[PDB]
Amino acid sequence: GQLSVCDSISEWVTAADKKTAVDMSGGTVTVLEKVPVSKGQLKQYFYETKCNPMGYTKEGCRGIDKRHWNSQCRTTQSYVRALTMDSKKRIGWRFIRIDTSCVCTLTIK
Amino acid sequence: GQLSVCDSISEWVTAADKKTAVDMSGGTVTVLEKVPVSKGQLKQYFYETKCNPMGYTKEGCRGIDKRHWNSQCRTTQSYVRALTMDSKKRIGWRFIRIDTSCVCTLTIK
Amino acid sequence: RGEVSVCDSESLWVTDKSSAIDIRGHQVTVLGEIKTQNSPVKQYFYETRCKEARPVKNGCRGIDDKHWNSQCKTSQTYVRALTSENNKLVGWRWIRIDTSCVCALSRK
Amino acid sequence: RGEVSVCDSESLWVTDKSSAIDIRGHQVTVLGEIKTQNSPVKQYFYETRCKEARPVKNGCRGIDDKHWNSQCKTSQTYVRALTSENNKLVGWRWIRIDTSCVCALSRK
Repeated sequence: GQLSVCDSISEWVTAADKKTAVDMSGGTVTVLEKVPVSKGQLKQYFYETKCNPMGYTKEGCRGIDKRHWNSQCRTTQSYVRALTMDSKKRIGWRFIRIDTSCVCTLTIK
Repeated sequence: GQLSVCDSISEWVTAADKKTAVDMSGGTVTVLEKVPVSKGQLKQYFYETKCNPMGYTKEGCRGIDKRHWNSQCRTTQSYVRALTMDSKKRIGWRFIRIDTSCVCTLTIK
Repeated sequence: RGEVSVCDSESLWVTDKSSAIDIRGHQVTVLGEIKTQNSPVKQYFYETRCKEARPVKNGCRGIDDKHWNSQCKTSQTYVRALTSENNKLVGWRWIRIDTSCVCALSRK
Repeated sequence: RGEVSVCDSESLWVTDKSSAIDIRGHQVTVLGEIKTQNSPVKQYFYETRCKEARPVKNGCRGIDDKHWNSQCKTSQTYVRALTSENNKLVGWRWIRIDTSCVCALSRK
């Protein structure tokens, strides 16, 4: 089988654990806990992946030509739509950034 | 001309000054500051009337047969629809109580 | 159990309001529903007016008719409603709705 | 200005998604719009996949091919989307969308 170059962990995160987030514009936004749908309410939550802080890859990535390279695992983010409310208390669907991966970055030694 | 039996004062009150309110069910509800309409947002506010705390009628009502009666001006409330959010963080239109009058009450002396 | 009001009143949920006077003094149409948020939810008001203009028949109750003239008049408040005018300009306007029954005093 | 990634990638806004694999493993239809709240707002995703499976041609970049086999594979995450299945049961389901490009290591 295979093996990741960087160790990651995923987790379900509710808007309740989250609270605030940054939108595609730079603004801090509050993420609403429930969204009104046809029948009733829908608890708002997200699936997040990030570099495992206690994984083997905590100091450099796995399989790296240490001769020519320095390396490092880092959590990268992506844009997901969410019902949110801004600073001017406006409610609406916005793209907010959430962790979705752990990737490896190299710098020439 | 005429004259009120009880002295009242009206005022525009925004959801921002208000914050919370009680619905027709007994529950404490947070009143949202802006409501999403077609074009954009609508600042949410209310017109409230209450017994003027510094009116002449602060100890008993005006024109009362003091012989057989004790009297008193009191603020009474009414039900207005408002976009609100409850304790279980659900957003919706609910009837909340707001002051809309100052009426006179008598008790047999 | 000894309290009595200078004027009596009745509260009711008004479900078929189709006309009202706005804050400017115009006659506007009250729409029956608030469609947006795609429900759609009907538009109704909690009203309260006077049972009649005289509980006793000198005017309001508890008054000193020996030097006062009274009458119980319905008073109104303003509430925002979704309305239209001449079937155009659909929007939220402040309209007058009966909100309580109150005693009006006049000298002699 | 000396950083380099083991694998390169591209991000794009995907506006005409009509099919996807959900958390259960079924093929479901992604609807084009979220009608409710009566807007209606279109439904689009921010995607990011691999430019290709090999930036260098031993696999991914920076690897120790002297004892490792690599490949840059697009990895997915789950995002809730309004969907339907066999044109019924319209609702919010967790679907898999390309979210990043990642290096897969294999021994020798």
